[PDB]
Amino acid sequence: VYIKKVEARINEEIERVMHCLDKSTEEPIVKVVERELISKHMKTIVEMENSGLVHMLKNGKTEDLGCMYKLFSRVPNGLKTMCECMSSYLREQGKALVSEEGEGKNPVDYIQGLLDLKSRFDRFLLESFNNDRLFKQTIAGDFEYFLNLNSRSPEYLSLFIDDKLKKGVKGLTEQEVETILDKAMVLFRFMQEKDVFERYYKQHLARRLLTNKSVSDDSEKNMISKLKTECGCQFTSKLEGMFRDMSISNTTMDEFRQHLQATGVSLGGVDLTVRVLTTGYWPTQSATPKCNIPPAPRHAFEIFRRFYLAKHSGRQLTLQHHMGSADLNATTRKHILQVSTFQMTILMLFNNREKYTFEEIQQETDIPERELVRALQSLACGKPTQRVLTKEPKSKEIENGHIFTVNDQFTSKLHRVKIQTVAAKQGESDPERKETRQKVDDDRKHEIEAAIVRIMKSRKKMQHNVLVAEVTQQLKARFLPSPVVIKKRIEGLIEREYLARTPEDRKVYTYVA
Amino acid sequence: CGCQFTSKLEGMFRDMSISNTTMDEFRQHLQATGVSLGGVDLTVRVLTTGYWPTQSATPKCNIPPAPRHAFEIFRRF
Amino acid sequence: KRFEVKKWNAVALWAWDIVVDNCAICRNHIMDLCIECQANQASATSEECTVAWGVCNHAFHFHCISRWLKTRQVCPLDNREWEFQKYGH
Ligand SMILES: [Zn+2]
Ligand SMILES: [Zn+2]
Ligand SMILES: [Zn+2]
Repeated sequence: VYIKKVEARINEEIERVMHCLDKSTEEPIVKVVERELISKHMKTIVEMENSGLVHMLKNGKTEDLGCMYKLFSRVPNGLKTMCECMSSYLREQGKALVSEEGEGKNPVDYIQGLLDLKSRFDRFLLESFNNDRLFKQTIAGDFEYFLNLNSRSPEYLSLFIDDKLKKGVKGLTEQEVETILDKAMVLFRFMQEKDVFERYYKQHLARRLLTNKSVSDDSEKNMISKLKTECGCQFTSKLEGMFRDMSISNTTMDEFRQHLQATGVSLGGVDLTVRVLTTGYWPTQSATPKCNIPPAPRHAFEIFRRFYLAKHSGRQLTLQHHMGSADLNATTRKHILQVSTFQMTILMLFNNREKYTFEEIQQETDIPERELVRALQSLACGKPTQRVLTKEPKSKEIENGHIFTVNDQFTSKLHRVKIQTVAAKQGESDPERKETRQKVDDDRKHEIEAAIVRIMKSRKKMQHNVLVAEVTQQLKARFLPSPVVIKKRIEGLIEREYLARTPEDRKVYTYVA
Repeated sequence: CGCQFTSKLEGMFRDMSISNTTMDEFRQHLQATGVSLGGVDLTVRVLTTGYWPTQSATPKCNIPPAPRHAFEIFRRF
Repeated sequence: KRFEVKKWNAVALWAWDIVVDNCAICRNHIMDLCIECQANQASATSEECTVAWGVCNHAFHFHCISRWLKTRQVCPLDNREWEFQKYGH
């Protein structure tokens, strides 16, 4: 209530001075009144206690913020401390929100809460601060400061955008989707470490394009357009390139169907939804888990590979199992199951002969280690009341001598029932996090070398630390400079030609190829 | 008449065209699938609800076994 | 039978002319150093020499393809312009 009282006092003082005194009579009077009231109440009334500035902002009092902004704008150095206190509150809220101590947090919920806080602050700014530049600059700096603190925030942002892009169940119409995408990209604007963000976005693209299609079919253009007005023309190009790879893949599916129909409709490859991708675009470098392919799929894959190897001369079709899906027609009704190319071999072995165990599915199949355990656990352990592979030794841990059986489980009300044990709650275990961190570290280590060999060929030479500032400025918007890493890496090229950058002869550098 | 209902007439003619394309493609895919012998000489047709007045498309009745298998194969495809 | 597979949705990977047995630039191998590295340890500090992958799915040593960027860079195994799409085998 003090602000309203002081505003009324100022209004009555100015009315009296303009009506009861001379014509101008206001400059020294208003200046001294401001210097006495605001310059003395500014330090203590906004920070001490009992609904100052922080509390009146936490509860969401729009009128209080508006009147404080309209009052403190007259006196210099008022907006400075106002924004300082606002930034302190923002830092406190972020630290309370970006807290890492404690496992079991939902990344999508975390990103949603961060976006809600950003939207709340933007609404407060628009309603009270009248879009002041200083407040926007302070909040942008605060976001850059507390968001870059965590290096796992880009991953959570990517998970949130994947959750929003997989299906528009929430917000069926397009206006709210557009607003939420704009808010998400605004939040990403005040974020560093774009390399991990791009890597995880590409991984999410691979996950969503190599699974059931028809997710949005239109929002991909919006996503790439936003990524060209935010990231630019760098890896968004490779994203659209792997989309074109999907296009080429579907052209191949239809042409191979036509060719099979002409050479006797393939019975083994009745519905061969085979796909063709390139190694460079999609992160399929681990595409060699040699394991027995079921008789009919084996022949189908051989026919498809023969058709493809000829079609485009030199198409070495490597075999892999860690991608794709299938529809297993089971059979009182005929309900069709679903296997994501992980349970096909075990189920085929069961069809050949039932009453198998771990030794049987580990001896005569040439199976890997980790994926075997994952698939076995998905098929047996942690299953709701729709089990398709039961066992007698009911236990959590996996034994060796356990017999496998099958249950009817008529709870499925349709003919197309799928077991979606994969893509569970986001755990982000230590091994996968470590391997992706190593991958992104190598990516940065090669990117810095590519930049230094692309830029310094047409620039001047450095003596001690001249060109490193330029190479860090060029990568300021990408990630941290990492001075020790770049310093250790720039001295590794001296072993051979093409700008060896001799340390002893640093006076001049070889401007040759 | 002009261009009021003639366009929809040629549209249902195109629906017939789409239907015959579906007949030949399903015949080709029949040899590929052919779960049983129910899918023999099949002359199935595909039309749209808007063009043809087939709004009364819900007689829920049993089907003979060979037609049952043929319909199941067509639905799966 | 009790379970019969109806649909299969596999994904096929392919490469143009990587020649695992030999770098098309250096003719040593896809791995195991290059012509300008020779000794594996020497002074390498974890052997920065890696395998470079382009948009044309052709694979050479990163050192092998870095020496060709100075002059014409047309991925001499085809007409496509060489890019850098993947590092490490
Ligand atoms: Zn080589
Ligand atoms: Zn080398
Ligand atoms: Zn090439």
